Amino acid sequence: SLKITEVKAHALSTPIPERMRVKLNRQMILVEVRTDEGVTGVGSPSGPYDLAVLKRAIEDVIGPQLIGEDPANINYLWHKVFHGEVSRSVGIAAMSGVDIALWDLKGRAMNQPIYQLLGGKFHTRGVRAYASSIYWDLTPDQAADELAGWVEQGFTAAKLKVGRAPRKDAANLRAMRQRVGADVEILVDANQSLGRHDALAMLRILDEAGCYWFEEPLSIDDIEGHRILRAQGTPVRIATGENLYTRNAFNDYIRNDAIDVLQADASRAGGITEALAISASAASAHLAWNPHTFNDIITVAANLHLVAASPHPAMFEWDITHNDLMTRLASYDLKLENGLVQPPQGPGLGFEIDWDFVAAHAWKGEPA
Amino acid sequence: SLKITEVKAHALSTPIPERMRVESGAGLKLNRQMILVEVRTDEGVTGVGSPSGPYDLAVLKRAIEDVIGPQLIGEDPANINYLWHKVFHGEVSRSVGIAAMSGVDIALWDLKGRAMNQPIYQLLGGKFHTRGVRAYASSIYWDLTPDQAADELAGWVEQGFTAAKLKVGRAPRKDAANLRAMRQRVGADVEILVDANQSLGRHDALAMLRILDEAGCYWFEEPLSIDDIEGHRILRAQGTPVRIATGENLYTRNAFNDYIRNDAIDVLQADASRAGGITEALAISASAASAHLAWNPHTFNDIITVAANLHLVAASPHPAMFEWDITHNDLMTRLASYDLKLENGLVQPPQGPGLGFEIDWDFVAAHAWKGEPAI
Ligand SMILES: O=C(O)CCC(=O)C(=O)O
Ligand SMILES: [Mg+2]
Ligand SMILES: [Mg+2]
Repeated sequence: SLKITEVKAHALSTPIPERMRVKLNRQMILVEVRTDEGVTGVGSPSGPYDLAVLKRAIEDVIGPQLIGEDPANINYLWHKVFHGEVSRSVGIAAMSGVDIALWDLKGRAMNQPIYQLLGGKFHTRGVRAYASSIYWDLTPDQAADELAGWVEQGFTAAKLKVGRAPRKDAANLRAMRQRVGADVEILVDANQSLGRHDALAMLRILDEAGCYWFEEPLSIDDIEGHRILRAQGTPVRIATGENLYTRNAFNDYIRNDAIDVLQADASRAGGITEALAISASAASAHLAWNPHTFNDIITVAANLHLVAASPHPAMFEWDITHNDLMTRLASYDLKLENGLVQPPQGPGLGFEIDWDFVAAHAWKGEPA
Repeated sequence: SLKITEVKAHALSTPIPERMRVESGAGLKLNRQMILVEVRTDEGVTGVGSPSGPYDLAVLKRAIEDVIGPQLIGEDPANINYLWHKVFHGEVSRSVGIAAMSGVDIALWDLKGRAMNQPIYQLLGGKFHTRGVRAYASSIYWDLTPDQAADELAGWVEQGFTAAKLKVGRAPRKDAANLRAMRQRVGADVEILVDANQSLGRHDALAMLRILDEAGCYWFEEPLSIDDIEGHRILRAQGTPVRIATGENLYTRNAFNDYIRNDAIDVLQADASRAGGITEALAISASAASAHLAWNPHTFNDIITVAANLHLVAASPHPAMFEWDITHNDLMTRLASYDLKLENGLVQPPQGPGLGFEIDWDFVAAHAWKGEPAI
């Protein structure tokens, strides 16, 4: 029986090189939960959110509610904190990072990867990944080149940011499909930038180009607009969720027949604990859960252990942008085999932290 | 035009003299705490706000000064609508983020009213409730005995209150006994409100509702977890004369819309200092009115949160049921030159510019936070 002695939040911030910027810094909080017997777990509450707000929430609001507690009771602790002080968002985010750390700690205590605790792999072969993402302000040829580039590197799917210039978005999509043919999935992300009627015009283009999904087509507040898009009955999936923070917001999408793909992120929506609940509610409704994963290798890994164990058709976000928090933080890297990735096979999240890298990038006050 | 030069968040803390344990969780209530937001301009016109509480003072100070602040420095403060959306859609989007915005928005409205030398309610179309706003005493603690509960209610009625709120849900047999004794002591003219603080499941709430109906209670506040909209609809669907109320812990129009869409609410209790400022409270109030429901805000933290809500209530066409925190609280009585004037069971908003009173800045300087938790 362990006891928690420390809850630490390490603020990290690395500037993005000039020629890469589409974006000032890749930031994260590396949560570290320590115990009296020396078993340690780590986590990440995603981002970008203010690092000092997160650090303060984790060490000084959540932390004291955990000191002295048996880390094994993750279910109890999640509910202790939720009905502790945070309730009376960045708070759910803060909770998520701690929750992941607790799951990592649990896997490490048992010497098992997280996915083994969750019933083992569903996707034994691996998980279909997509390249995230091809960004704004490209010509048709550049968009198609970058896509062909990802395919050549082994991806069978990629995402395109759209919504700033819909006529150009359409030109891009047509060049892309033409370049790669029908066997590559092309995903689209509008980041809430469209109203209902522009989204409907866009959906007709997506349908013609055979797009896999239309992500955040509208403001997250407009559930009815999402219902309208879904109601058009195209084979293009309506997707949202990276900016939703509760089951009792995802349920409102479900109840209203408003969504095809839930994108709840374990590092944002209440941890592995709540992501398990959100994933199951999606399954119950015969809808997909394909999480947003974009921040660092910890948020990616946390989501990947759940994805690998879930029966959902996989469409797994893999950040391909220049990001030291993806490639340098830990011993686990991208490895594609026939378009598929496999979760780390070590204990807990399944890899080791490069603590030299950690200390080298402590936050000094940088924004993003 | 003016330009914003500074956005400050004064963290304030005052010691609680009485020894009071928290409702549950072996700990004492140590300090009353607040952020006093201060927005300054190049021509020296200042506005103040409060993002309510209890929230972590460091979290709020950082969010106000270092996340919102930079987005406002240099901006014209007169364009509150533009700024609200510059902030909301620019940054604090991707809560305590909405809480931080709320305090800032209130300070912008205070700044505006002061710039124009007018109280906020005048900007909002002037008074609807010209004679005053009906207040209730908040709140009678639950664990009391029937005669102790009835005595507190008698006591508030004697002070001139026409309505009071009782905490319930922790021991429904006691709750039931308290209400029978209360309704006995004062009769039928006094409104009895009830607050369960989300402590009930659906079925116990349904049992409770029957007793509230019997005692002719005005509303049933936070009968259930704020995440159980369907449960609230079920309670409302029983068709009793008891209003289903919630909202002090909801922070967006969207959450309130969800309740409305689902026939789940009678009284929205969005707090201007929590739910997105006077700006968003205006929108939430109008939505209540459009659906023929009431908006009676939660107001409980300090005189600024109270005054911000009261300016809006006074200009609004809802039947008034205005929360007056009756506990010992220096942030209610010593922060500013304005106080409770109950006359015929009614309050009036402050008559000065903006929020309508002056801050006691000596009090502020003397009560600077130094790291202590509220609990
Ligand atoms: O803190 C208290 O006792 C009152 C909180 C509450 O539920 C209210 O003011 O409505
Ligand atoms: Mg996205
Ligand atoms: Mg209440």
